[PDB]
Amino acid sequence: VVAMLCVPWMLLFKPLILRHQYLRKKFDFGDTMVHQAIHTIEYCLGCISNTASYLRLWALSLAHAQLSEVLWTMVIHIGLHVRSLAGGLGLFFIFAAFATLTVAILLIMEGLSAFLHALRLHWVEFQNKFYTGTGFKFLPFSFEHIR
Amino acid sequence: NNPEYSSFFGVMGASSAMVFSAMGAAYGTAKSGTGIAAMSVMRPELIMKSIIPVVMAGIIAIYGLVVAVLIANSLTDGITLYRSFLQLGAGLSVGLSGLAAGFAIGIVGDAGVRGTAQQPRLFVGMILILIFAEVLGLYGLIVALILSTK
Amino acid sequence: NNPEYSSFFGVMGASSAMVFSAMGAAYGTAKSGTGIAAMSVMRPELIMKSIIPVVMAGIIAIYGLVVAVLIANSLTDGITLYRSFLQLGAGLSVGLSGLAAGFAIGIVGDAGVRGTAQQPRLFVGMILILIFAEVLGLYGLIVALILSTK
Amino acid sequence: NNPEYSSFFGVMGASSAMVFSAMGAAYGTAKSGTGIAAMSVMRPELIMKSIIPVVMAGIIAIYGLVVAVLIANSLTDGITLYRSFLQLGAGLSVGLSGLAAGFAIGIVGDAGVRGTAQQPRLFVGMILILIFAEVLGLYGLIVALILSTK
Amino acid sequence: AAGFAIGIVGDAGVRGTAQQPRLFVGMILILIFAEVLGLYGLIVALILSTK
Amino acid sequence: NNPEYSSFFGVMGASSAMVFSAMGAAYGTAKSGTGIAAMSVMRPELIMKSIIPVVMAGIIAIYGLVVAVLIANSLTDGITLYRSFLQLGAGLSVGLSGLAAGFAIGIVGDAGVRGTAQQPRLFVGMILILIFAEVLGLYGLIVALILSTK
Amino acid sequence: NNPEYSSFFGVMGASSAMVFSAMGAAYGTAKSGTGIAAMSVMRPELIMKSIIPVVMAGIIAIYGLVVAVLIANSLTDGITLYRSFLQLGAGLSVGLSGLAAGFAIGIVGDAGVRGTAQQPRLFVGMILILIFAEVLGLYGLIVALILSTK
Amino acid sequence: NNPEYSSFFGVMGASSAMVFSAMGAAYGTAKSGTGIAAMSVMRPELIMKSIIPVVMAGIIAIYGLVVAVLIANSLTDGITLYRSFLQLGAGLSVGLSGLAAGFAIGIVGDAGVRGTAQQPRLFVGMILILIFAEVLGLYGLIVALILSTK
Amino acid sequence: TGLELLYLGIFVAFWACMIVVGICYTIFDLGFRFDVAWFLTETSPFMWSNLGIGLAISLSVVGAAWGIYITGSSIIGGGVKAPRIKTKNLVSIIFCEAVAIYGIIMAIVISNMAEPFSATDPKAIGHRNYHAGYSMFGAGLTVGLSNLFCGVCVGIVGSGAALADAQNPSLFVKILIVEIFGSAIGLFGVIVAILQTSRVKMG
Amino acid sequence: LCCGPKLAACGIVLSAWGVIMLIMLGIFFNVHSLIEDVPFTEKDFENGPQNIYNLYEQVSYNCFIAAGLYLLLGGFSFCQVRLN
Amino acid sequence: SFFPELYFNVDNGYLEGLVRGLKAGVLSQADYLNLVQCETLEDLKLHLQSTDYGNFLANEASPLTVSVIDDKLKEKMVVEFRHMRNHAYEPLASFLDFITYSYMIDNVILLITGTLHQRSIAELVPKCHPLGSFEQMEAVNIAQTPAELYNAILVDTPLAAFFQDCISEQDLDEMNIEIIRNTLYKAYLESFYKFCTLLGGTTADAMCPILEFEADRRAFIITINSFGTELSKEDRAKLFPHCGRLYPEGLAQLARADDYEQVKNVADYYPEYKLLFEGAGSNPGDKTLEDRFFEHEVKLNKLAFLNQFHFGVFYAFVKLKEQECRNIVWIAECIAQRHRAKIDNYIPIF
Amino acid sequence: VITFPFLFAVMFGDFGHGILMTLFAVWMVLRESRILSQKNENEMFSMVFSGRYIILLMGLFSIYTGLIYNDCFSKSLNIFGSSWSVRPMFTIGNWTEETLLGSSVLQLNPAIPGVFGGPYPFGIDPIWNIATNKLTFLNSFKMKMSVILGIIHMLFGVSLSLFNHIYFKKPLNIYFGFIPEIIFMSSLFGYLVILIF
Amino acid sequence: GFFSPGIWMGLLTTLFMLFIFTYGLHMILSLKTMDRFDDR
Amino acid sequence: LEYSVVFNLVLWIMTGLALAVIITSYNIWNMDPGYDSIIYRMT
Repeated sequence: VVAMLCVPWMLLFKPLILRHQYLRKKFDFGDTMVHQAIHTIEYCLGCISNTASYLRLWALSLAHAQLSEVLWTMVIHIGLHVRSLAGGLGLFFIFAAFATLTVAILLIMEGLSAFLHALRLHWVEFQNKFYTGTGFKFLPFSFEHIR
Repeated sequence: NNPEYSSFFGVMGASSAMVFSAMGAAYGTAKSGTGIAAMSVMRPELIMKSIIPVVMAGIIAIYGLVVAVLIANSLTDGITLYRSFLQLGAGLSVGLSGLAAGFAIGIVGDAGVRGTAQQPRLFVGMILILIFAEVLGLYGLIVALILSTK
Repeated sequence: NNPEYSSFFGVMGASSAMVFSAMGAAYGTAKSGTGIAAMSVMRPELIMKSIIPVVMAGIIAIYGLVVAVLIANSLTDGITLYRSFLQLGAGLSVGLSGLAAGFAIGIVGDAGVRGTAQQPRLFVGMILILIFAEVLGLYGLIVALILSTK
Repeated sequence: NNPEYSSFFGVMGASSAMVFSAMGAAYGTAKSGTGIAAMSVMRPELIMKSIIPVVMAGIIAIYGLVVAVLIANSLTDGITLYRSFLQLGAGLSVGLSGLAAGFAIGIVGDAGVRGTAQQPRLFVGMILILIFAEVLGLYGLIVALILSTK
Repeated sequence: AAGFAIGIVGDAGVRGTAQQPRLFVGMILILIFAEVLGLYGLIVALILSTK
Repeated sequence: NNPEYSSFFGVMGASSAMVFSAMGAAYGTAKSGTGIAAMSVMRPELIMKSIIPVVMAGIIAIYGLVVAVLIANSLTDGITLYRSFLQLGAGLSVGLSGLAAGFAIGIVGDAGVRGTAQQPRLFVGMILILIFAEVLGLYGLIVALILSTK
Repeated sequence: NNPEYSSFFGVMGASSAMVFSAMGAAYGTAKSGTGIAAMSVMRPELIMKSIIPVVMAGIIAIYGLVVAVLIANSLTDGITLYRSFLQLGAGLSVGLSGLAAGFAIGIVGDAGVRGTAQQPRLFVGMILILIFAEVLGLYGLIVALILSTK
Repeated sequence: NNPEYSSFFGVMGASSAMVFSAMGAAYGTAKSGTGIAAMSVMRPELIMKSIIPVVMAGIIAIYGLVVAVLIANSLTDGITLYRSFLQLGAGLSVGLSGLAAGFAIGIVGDAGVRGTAQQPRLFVGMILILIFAEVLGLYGLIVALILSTK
Repeated sequence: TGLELLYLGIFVAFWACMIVVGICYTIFDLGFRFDVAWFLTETSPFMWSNLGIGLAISLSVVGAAWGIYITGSSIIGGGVKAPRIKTKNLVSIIFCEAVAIYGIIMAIVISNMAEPFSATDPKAIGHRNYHAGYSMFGAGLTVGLSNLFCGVCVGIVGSGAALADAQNPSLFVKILIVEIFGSAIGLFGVIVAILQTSRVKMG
Repeated sequence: LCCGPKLAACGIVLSAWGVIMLIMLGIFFNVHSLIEDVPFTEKDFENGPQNIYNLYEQVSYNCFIAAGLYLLLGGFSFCQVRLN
Repeated sequence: SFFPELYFNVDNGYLEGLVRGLKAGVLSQADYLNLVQCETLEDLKLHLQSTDYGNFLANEASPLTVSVIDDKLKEKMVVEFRHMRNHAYEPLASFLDFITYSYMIDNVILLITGTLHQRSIAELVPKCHPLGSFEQMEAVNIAQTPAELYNAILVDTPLAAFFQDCISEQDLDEMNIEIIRNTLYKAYLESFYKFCTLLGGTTADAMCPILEFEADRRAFIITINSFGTELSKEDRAKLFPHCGRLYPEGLAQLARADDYEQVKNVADYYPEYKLLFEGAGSNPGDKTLEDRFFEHEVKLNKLAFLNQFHFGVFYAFVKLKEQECRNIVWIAECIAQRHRAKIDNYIPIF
Repeated sequence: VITFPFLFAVMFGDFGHGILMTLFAVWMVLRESRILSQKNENEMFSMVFSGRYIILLMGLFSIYTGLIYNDCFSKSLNIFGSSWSVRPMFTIGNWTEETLLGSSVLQLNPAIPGVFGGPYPFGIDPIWNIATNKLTFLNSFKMKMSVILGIIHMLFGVSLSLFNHIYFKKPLNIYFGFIPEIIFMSSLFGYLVILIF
Repeated sequence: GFFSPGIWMGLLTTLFMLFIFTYGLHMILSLKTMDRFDDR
Repeated sequence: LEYSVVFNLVLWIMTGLALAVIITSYNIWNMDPGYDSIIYRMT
């Protein structure tokens, strides 16, 4: 109930008081209502959606854990055997391929994916709470042509 | 005590998870390669960057491999059917999800490659849109994983 | 005690793996060969490099041959059915996955080979992408091998 | 102890092996022949070299002919069904695989011959590609033979 | 299957022959391959129907 | 001793007689109105004598109304089935036959009115032709009336 | 005394009547509104007259409401089946007939409204044809009302 | 007692109502949004007036929700089947009728925006037409509400 | 239109055969040989439940995914001359994922209700299990399809938004209202799916 | 053989990875003679704790053999990159 | 129907965004006013550089001429078109080919005539309109043999189907060159229209209205201009396209007409045209019929961008910029010739 | 600088690969002087080089999180602290020769038998790394962790908005903005987190 | 009987996944390459 | 006995194979010769 009670403030009271203060000091009231209503929906609905976004932490941590467990089990584990020499030599060739797969799949590709997904969370869910608006590129005179 | 055919549904799950994911990743790869070949002639310096849609598609293919193997290693003869339908759902869930993902990858990448070459400021946006499709594909993987313990 | 007609599924597997893999390789081969014929008339010096799509297409076909033979040599009369379901899954998994890869090979081959003549720096890029399609085909083989002996 | 209708499947195999491979070879033959006619008007000197895809097309049809006969010589009324399924699979494997090869043969022959008309150096590359189609056709035959003798 | 081959090759071959009289022999040879494909059907049918 | 579902066949007849006849008349009406509207641009004085195809379309609709009502009034619970099949045949006979006429009405009306605009002498011919369509519609009614009383 | 699931036919009737009539009115409305929007730009003063085809379409919608409600009021659990077939027939008869009428309403209005703007003398002819479409819709209503009370 | 499976049909009703109404709203909404964006580039001053069609679409979505919720709350295990059939009919009636209405909403709004874009005086007329589509959605809702209470 | 012709021919033959078989069973006065209750009861509720779960998740992502590339292509193309687009119009994609999220949450919550029966002979067994099975099937289908069509809508609308903003930056905010309705439509499907499974039990 | 110094360097890194990881594996089993419990056991596992100690020693032996092969590979690749 | 708005952006999504983004850059009325308020070609350049136009006269001759402004503008839109035409797939590319066909038709008229009056292809190609291109040989190095050009066209040139009306070479020598080009254009328009109707979705509804207008425009203007020349009324009718509103009934009256008033009397039956003849005051110091046609055509080309899922945006795109080029050159010509009172004869493109 | 590596480390919580990841970054840093004072036409190499200090940190935290998860290439980290259960007491609890039937069964270790209990000293008890039901015990924990961390991160981002609202002297942006927004989030999302603990 | 529980249920799942396969293949087949490259 | 098995097998096996032939025949029927080279002159 309290969560609902806070909504009027965030939903419409900002343009309402701006109209109050504006007319007393004297502003498209209708347009301001549109802006604030959209903002309120984005914040309230986004919090719900954003929470889902951070399920990427679970989803990717699990997905990685699944790759590691399966890649180990179906590659290096099978390379082991009760026969001494065959087991040792097999581990050599199997491990070499195993390490290759760990790099190709996890160190590169998945590391890159997790990079992008964590960067996504920063840009969309974190920054959108406070880091707003745009600015211009700062381009001072500089002695760039050194080479 | 095991309803016959109970193992049939399970085996199909492992297969579908791999086949549908390969279809999606292949579609995305085919679309990207077309745009890459056309773009790279004029701006070969972008050839390395243009691969990203394809790597992302490749992730979709892995998503499918994970489920297909997880199910395959979970198959037995005396399957109680209940478990089998969970495996079939997991296969189908990730399969179609990866398939749709791969299509989004391919279609967006093709346009993205051309757009970036004409306007490099679009590079980040290209990655972003593909990134959302990859996140959608991940959901397909996770739900397939969740069912394995239900 | 074993269910009758249980061999049906395993036999369909062996045939399905070979046919779908041939379909994939055939598409990639036909599409790449078309690009090769259209390309090499202008750039004959590339005729010995533009074959690669086609070679990699042959890999899809072998992937299918290996499983199709593996399945066929695994069939008997008194099959417990369970094993037959696995054989069909393995057959379809590699076959249909190879088919998806075959499309990638074909489309990427055509675009890459003709693009290479326009821009020789594309040659490596074409291989890398085609390499991803080969990796997609491999995943199907891996799962099929896992299931066929499960 | 022999399931009635069991021989039905083996008979369909012998037919399918010939019908599907015939469709492929016919496509390849017609597709190549059209390109040959176009070439000859431009230059008849190559008319005896562009025939190769057509001869090769015939090899694929033979593949099917051989298996269809091998199955027919293996048919009986007192069939054990197991053997009947193997014959059906073997017939389909070679027929459908030859079919894919037949289309591959036609497409690459047409493109290769038309290109060769303008660039004689294309001949060698054409032969290699046609060789890949022949290899694709063989793989189907190999599996069909393995199954029919299993 | 052979009928398709005959028809397609006949159309292109006959028209091509007028444009290139040297095509006549090649047309015949290709049509011969289609006839051989048709015969294969007959051969199997004769062996199979008598088994 | 009356078979269940006997009334289903019957009621389907009455409905079909009305539905298909309305479909025909509606099609002919839609096509006639389109031609009339276009014609009216140049020859407005002909608009009133151009409605006939539409009135005739309505004849087809009445044909159907008459049979549908005659059957509906004839429907009872204890139907001997024989009569039910006659009702279904009568319904389909008049409905589908009138439907076919409706297209003839529409197509001929459109072409006739458009032509009449340039050749007022076409009007008698348009009407004679549309009269043949009316005769075709009646034939269906005749048979339906014979069957519904048999 | 009555069979089970006998009410199934009746509820399908009440639903079908409303759905098909809405589909008919919707089609005629959609086409009429498109023609009105296009026409009124050049002749805005006709906006208050060109609405009529849309009203005609609404009539088809009412036709459907009337029967669907009339059937609904007659729906019980202990239905004699016979009555349910009559209700299903009545529902389909008015719905499908109204659907045909709505189609004509749409096409005739679309052409007529634009034709009227280019030819004010067409207004009377357009209305008359629309009257014929309303008559086609009523015929279905008439039969449905007869069946629902039979 | 209450037979099994009887709830099946009521579940399909509740699902159908929501899905078909969502279809209608989605079509009308997407079409209206397309037209609005196209206009607003040419003149933004009409944007506010052009919004109503989008709400009109949403109404179809609600219509479907009202019945789907009514049924979903009514769904239990011990359903006497008769009630399930009423739910099935009510679900389909409102969903499919709303679908037809939403289509009309889409077509009329899209055409209406283009009409007003050229001549704003069309606004009132276009809204009146959309009112007929809202009435079509209402009729469906009315029948569905009636059936659910029988 | 080779594929459309194939699809049509299969569609027509499929239903035409059903009509002939259905009417024939009636004509030859078969003892209700084609028994819908039989099909519904022999068909394991486990399939219906797991199918609805897979549909709920699979259909929802398909919708999102469809819309994403619809708006992606429009943004990428237009953005060549208006790179500002990526700053604001990415929200269209957020709406598309959000439609997938609606279905994803339900897919998990529904699947959390899946349980074994230890059941055999349906006779007087699982009365409640059949209700819950069918309900879960429906609820999954309900949300799946609803999100599927929503995702397509949002894509189409977002495309117009990107094309509009490229030419007039003032149009972006106003258009956002349409996508919000699209999202609401998907939420409506969620509400019904919640109700349908609000009182179910498995096992 | 040259093989390319870029590929010799890669072999050196893989060889170092192999020797380090394989020896570590043998040690872990030798100390906890363990959670991993992946020595390739028999299915017909009896009530004999000494069987776990014995298999773990076998794992260490096999792992050190694999490391020895990586020592040879690393040695060869070392000279290639140095001479290249 | 549900046919569009679904698969369209799968392949054509990029081009739709790009072409509308390019349209966004077309000169506005405010920009034309800035171009008018120049009275100097150098200032005209500087003011034009305020938009997406500009920087194309750089490195050219210090004196600024109309011929340079004309050629450069054409070149700009040709390059943009070729870019979009090259990054396109058959489903859309075939549509674009029709657009190029209209220019190829004019170019092949140039290839003949010159071939008929011993001119070499190499001399003729430099004066061909871009997009004709003719990368194919056999049409090249025809050895000034009409038969070789005729055969090369039948075989290699995509316009071969259109020449089915004008065949056997006899037609090339006996027909007036302008009848040949008007005949070929009819064949083009008829095929292109049908193509648009085969694409029976939004494109058909968005595109055909423009083509139907052009068809009726040809009937009206041809009839009037044909009054003062030597041409059989039946042969004139043979040139009237059948894809328009005059085809059902109306062309018969134009074919018989021998006067402007009779042609207008036909328009009186079509309010969309009646208003054009009424607007075409034709006073000694007023707008004429051709001017009103351009204004109407542009209105239609602007309305074309009310549909976001069709191919007609690309057709309108090219035609709209072509008029923009006419507008810009007109201003340069008004400056060059110092006739400021005639400056307001451009066709606004919104 | 910290938040992003942390989110990666959670997404990439792999002890073994975390080391390899740092070593890759170190390689680039060790050649820092050679890479800078050279030509680098390969832009992908330049980009990862420019991010070499980002990658190193990302690896650093990935090790931290992998260590707590106790996963190094699916390998657990045994600190001699695994006391979850006392197997000797398992057999005493009416499980005599269960390893005979065990040939066909697994058997899940019961909770609160009176003889089990006690947390693992640091991270997840290694025993779960070899369990067949890790997929419920550990999957659930990570699910709850992701929700908790996500909500906290959002609340942090919102808290920063207050400082921005102060800097630009917009009291209204907190009177009807920050305050009712954070109240919404706290009451729904913070409550959930409290319930989890 | 014509169908068993097993056969029928199998057909139901087979068709569902067949539709998915068809959808994927449809868009894959309807995939084109470029006729020409934009420039050198 | 086991009718449902032979029935199921034969129906779906012959249906799939029959369609494969039908589609193959369609694809062969409509082979595009190119309608060029010499066709334009014969046409």
